[PDB]
Amino acid sequence: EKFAFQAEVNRMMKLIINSLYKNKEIFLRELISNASDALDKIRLISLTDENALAGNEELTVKIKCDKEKNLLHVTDTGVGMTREELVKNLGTIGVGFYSAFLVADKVIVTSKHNNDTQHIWESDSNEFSVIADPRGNTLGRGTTITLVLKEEASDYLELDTIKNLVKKYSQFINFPIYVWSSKTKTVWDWELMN
Ligand SMILES: Nc1ncnc2c1ncn2[C@@H]1O[C@H](COP(=O)(O)OP(=O)(O)O)[C@@H](O)[C@H]1O
Ligand SMILES: [Mg+2]
Repeated sequence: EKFAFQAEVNRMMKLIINSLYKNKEIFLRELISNASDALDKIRLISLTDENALAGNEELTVKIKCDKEKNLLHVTDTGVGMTREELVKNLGTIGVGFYSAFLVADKVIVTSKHNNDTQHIWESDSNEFSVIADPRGNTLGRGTTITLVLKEEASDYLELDTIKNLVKKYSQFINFPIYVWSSKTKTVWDWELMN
């Protein structure tokens, strides 16, 4: 259940944290980029596999802010990852996934792939672990990237910073990207960004 990062991964992380201190908001582009890629794979999978889109019927990317908990979630209904995939793809080696540590003290990755049960991968960057999601299969199919934001990144909880950023990066993504926001006597609901 517990693992150490490959030596190259530790170097990547430090290198990222050091050569990108200026453009931290880049993390959201990378994550939105990975969602889009996971959505292409299931889509390609659904060409020769009529069952492939069973666990979930939609192909989207939904982002929600949670202040009280200090969290930021990025969920896609792409191919998702198996337990073995979470361990190889996120523990061994275009900034990438680890750009998530530019704004987070902790990174959690919940993922459900058609060929396995929903798991959770977690890391504070000094090590990581994969466990079976005791909450069962709640995603259907896909991945949720949850970031435990650092103190200085708290401005990424404000729905306006997220929206401005999401629109820029949701420009070339051929999939609907929503942001759970509010309206005015104030109800919360998804808001398409692209
Ligand atoms: N949202 C996601 N859904 C499925 N797989 C993902 C997701 N995010 C990351 N991955 C996996 O992690 C791997 C490494 O991600 P990343 O660092 O962005 O490099 P890249 O996307 O260039 O391969 C991806 O190739 C993919 O296998
Ligand atoms: Mg990428």
